[PDB]
Amino acid sequence: DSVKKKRKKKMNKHKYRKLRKKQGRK
Amino acid sequence: IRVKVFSGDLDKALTILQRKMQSSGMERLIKAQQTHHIKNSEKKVLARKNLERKIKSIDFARKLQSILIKKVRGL
Amino acid sequence: TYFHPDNMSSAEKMKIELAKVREEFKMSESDCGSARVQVAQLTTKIKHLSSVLHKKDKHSKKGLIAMVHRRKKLLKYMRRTDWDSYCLSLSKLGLRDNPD
Amino acid sequence: PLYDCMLLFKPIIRKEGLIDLVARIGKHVYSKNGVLTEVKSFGKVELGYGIKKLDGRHYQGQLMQITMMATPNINKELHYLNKDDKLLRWLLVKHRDIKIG
Amino acid sequence: QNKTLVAEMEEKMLHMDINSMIGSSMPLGMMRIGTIIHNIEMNPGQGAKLVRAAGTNAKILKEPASGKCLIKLPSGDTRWINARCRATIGTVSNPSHGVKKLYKAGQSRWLGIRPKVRGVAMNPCDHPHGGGEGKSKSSGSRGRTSVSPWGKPCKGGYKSASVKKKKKRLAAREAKM
RNA sequence: GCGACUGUUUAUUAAAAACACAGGACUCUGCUAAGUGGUAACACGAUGUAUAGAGUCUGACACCUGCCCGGUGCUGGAAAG
RNA sequence: GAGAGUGGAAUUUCGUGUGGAGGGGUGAAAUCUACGGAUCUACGAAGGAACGCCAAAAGCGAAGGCAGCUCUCUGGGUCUCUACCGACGCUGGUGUGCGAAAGCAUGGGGAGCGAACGGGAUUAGAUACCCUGGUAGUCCAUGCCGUAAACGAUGAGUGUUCGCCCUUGGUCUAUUCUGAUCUGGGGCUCAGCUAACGCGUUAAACACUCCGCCUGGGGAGUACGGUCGCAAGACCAAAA
Ligand SMILES: [K+]
Ligand SMILES: [K+]
Ligand SMILES: [K+]
Ligand SMILES: [K+]
Ligand SMILES: [K+]
Ligand SMILES: [K+]
Ligand SMILES: [K+]
Ligand SMILES: [K+]
Ligand SMILES: [K+]
Ligand SMILES: [K+]
Ligand SMILES: [K+]
Ligand SMILES: [K+]
Ligand SMILES: [K+]
Ligand SMILES: [K+]
Ligand SMILES: [K+]
Ligand SMILES: [K+]
Ligand SMILES: [Mg+2]
Ligand SMILES: [Mg+2]
Ligand SMILES: [Mg+2]
Ligand SMILES: [Mg+2]
Ligand SMILES: [Mg+2]
Ligand SMILES: [Mg+2]
Ligand SMILES: [Mg+2]
Ligand SMILES: [Mg+2]
Ligand SMILES: [Mg+2]
Ligand SMILES: [Mg+2]
Ligand SMILES: [Mg+2]
Ligand SMILES: [Mg+2]
Ligand SMILES: [Mg+2]
Ligand SMILES: [Mg+2]
Ligand SMILES: [Mg+2]
Ligand SMILES: [Mg+2]
Ligand SMILES: [Mg+2]
Ligand SMILES: [Mg+2]
Ligand SMILES: [Mg+2]
Ligand SMILES: [Mg+2]
Ligand SMILES: [Mg+2]
Ligand SMILES: [Mg+2]
Ligand SMILES: [Mg+2]
Ligand SMILES: [Mg+2]
Ligand SMILES: [Mg+2]
Ligand SMILES: [Mg+2]
Ligand SMILES: [Mg+2]
Repeated sequence: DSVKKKRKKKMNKHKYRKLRKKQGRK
Repeated sequence: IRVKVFSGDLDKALTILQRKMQSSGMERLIKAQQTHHIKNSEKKVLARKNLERKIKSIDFARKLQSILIKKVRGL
Repeated sequence: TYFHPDNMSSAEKMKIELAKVREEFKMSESDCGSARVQVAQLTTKIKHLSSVLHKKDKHSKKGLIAMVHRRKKLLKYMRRTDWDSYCLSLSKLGLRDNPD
Repeated sequence: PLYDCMLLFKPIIRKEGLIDLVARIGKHVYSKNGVLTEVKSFGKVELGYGIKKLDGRHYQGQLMQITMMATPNINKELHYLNKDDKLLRWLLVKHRDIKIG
Repeated sequence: QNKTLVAEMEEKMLHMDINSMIGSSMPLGMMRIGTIIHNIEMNPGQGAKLVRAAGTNAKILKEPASGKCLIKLPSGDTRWINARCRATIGTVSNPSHGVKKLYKAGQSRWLGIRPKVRGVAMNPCDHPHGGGEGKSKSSGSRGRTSVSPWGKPCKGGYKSASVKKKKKRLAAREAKM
């Protein structure tokens, strides 16, 4: 798995961590 | 490391002090002193690169020594 | 006074005690490696280590657990091969019978 | 086990203080069922740096060695030498098969 | 019976020093630097006063100089104490006393503690914090700090000028020592 | 919805969401302690000693508690004036 | 590996002499700090953390990992034997344990460093990169968590396969300087293998045993559910 393919997972994980800290904090 | 000056000769004493700096290994340790923190993960990479340049220098010295020794012997 | 056991380290005392245990359990006179001899020596080592080892010392506890599992394997060998020595070891060392 | 007790005294300590400390450690070894095989003096030694104490800084010292056959617990039981004012340093090592001259 | 006991510790004493005679008392000038102590006298022969509560201890910082020793108290203050004053080696017992916690109001009443009413819950005739309709701290943007029932502040490092004068005198006398 | 809970309260129109509470935090106190009452002596604190005493606010527990010291207070500071 | 002791260098802070104008920092500056006397220089004190040289393709450990020195207790490994024993072995679903760092809980500690944050700059802007302060944290004790590019991106084991150069730790033979045989660790290579790069007796070769895992990309390591966790979250893990 190259860095270019790792970047797609990186962005999916960042957006999910953001959504989980915004939604599940409430 | 302290060096006496004999007969007011500063350059001779400075040459002696430089030689004792170099041959005691203290100059190598002073040059290796760092100004920032280096992680162990970066020390590993630096050691790998230093070993690679040592391998290349040893190979080059071996080729020059083989050429010079084979030429000087008169064959 | 020089040869008193108070002047001996714990490792030397373990060596003397294990030689005594091995003398107690041997099948032949030069026997030092039969299964019941190994079981008795392992039982003595296991009992010493379960008392002297510190809780934070995980690296030695892994070796103690290895001694436990080795003793299980040797007892399993003796239960199917030499039933008399199996009963001898379980009675004299106070071990349970776990054929399961 | 067999041990070497190294004792580096302060250079100002007299003969009687050296004898008093060596005899106190010796009576401590006897009370724990031990044998003293050897006691020797290396005289006055020069130190590699200046050992700094509450008295000041010392560049000399008197070196003693007691060889004992004693209990394994004796290095722990000798920790009162860490609070001893006649001493610069002390060290207990397992006895080695080396000629010290 | 008793001679065996006084002889058993004589073979203990010659391989032992101050830092493990736990429970024993001697003057501070007979002790060493860094000795952990408690039950310190203020005046010689009067009795122990200073380090007494459960788990507490003090530490000797300096040797007797001009007949006095420097000691670090449990509060973090340092004081020069007369070298002839006595102290006990070690720490005070029951060190887990400060972490035990109650679970109900009745346990406080068993100790003899009666309930405490907040000043803001009272009337102006009762407390300086009393008064107001609804919940109110009875001051505002041009009031003062939180105060006692007797009007003295109890925040921001306040202390009375008498206390400041006495502590400054003590500090100035101890600076020359 | 409010209060965590058992309790307490306007004797004689209000029993509650109010008070208290266990828990939390801040400030002061080196012992002739601070603090409180008294002109004072003195007493309480306490035959206690910072794991203790006092004052204040908050109020089980769980997760948390962001910015501001300009203002009112409290507080530290070598000098000059 | 765990426990108990102990050492010095350097950084920071503080003190005392001497001394007087800056220091610090940048691409350039400024904040900061300094005439209440700094930086600098000598001596001293306190404290925490990490252990220079040795020193590295070395060593040890199942892996994660492990560096000053002494002692205690302790796990594993190697060699030799005309010693014992007699197939007692390998792998391993479900399970159990160990498991960087960050994080969490309680109590300590806090030099240096430093998420957050304050200020000084740069810039069109600069929620950054640079500078200056700096909290949590980093350290200790006891518990929790259970994840990493946890990588040799190479599961564990067994048998076999031309050599050369080094090296760790032994043993034997030596014939004065080396050979032999085990043991791990490296470099190169005949073959053979490979999509290619390359691997090559520590295989990615010639064969085999047992386990785990894959079946176009995206959606997605997401949704749902269960279990575990104080939380943070973790594991198993789809479909349209
Ligand atoms: K990624
Ligand atoms: K109250
Ligand atoms: K009010
Ligand atoms: K009234
Ligand atoms: K009110
Ligand atoms: K009202
Ligand atoms: K609530
Ligand atoms: K009611
Ligand atoms: K009420
Ligand atoms: K303000
Ligand atoms: K203000
Ligand atoms: K190894
Ligand atoms: K091993
Ligand atoms: K080795
Ligand atoms: K190659
Ligand atoms: K092989
Ligand atoms: Mg892949
Ligand atoms: Mg009211
Ligand atoms: Mg009023
Ligand atoms: Mg209102
Ligand atoms: Mg409504
Ligand atoms: Mg209620
Ligand atoms: Mg009821
Ligand atoms: Mg009720
Ligand atoms: Mg009524
Ligand atoms: Mg009514
Ligand atoms: Mg309370
Ligand atoms: Mg009283
Ligand atoms: Mg309230
Ligand atoms: Mg707030
Ligand atoms: Mg961590
Ligand atoms: Mg903490
Ligand atoms: Mg900014
Ligand atoms: Mg910065
Ligand atoms: Mg900083
Ligand atoms: Mg994973
Ligand atoms: Mg790794
Ligand atoms: Mg060899
Ligand atoms: Mg090899
Ligand atoms: Mg392949
Ligand atoms: Mg497997
Ligand atoms: Mg995940
Ligand atoms: Mg779920």
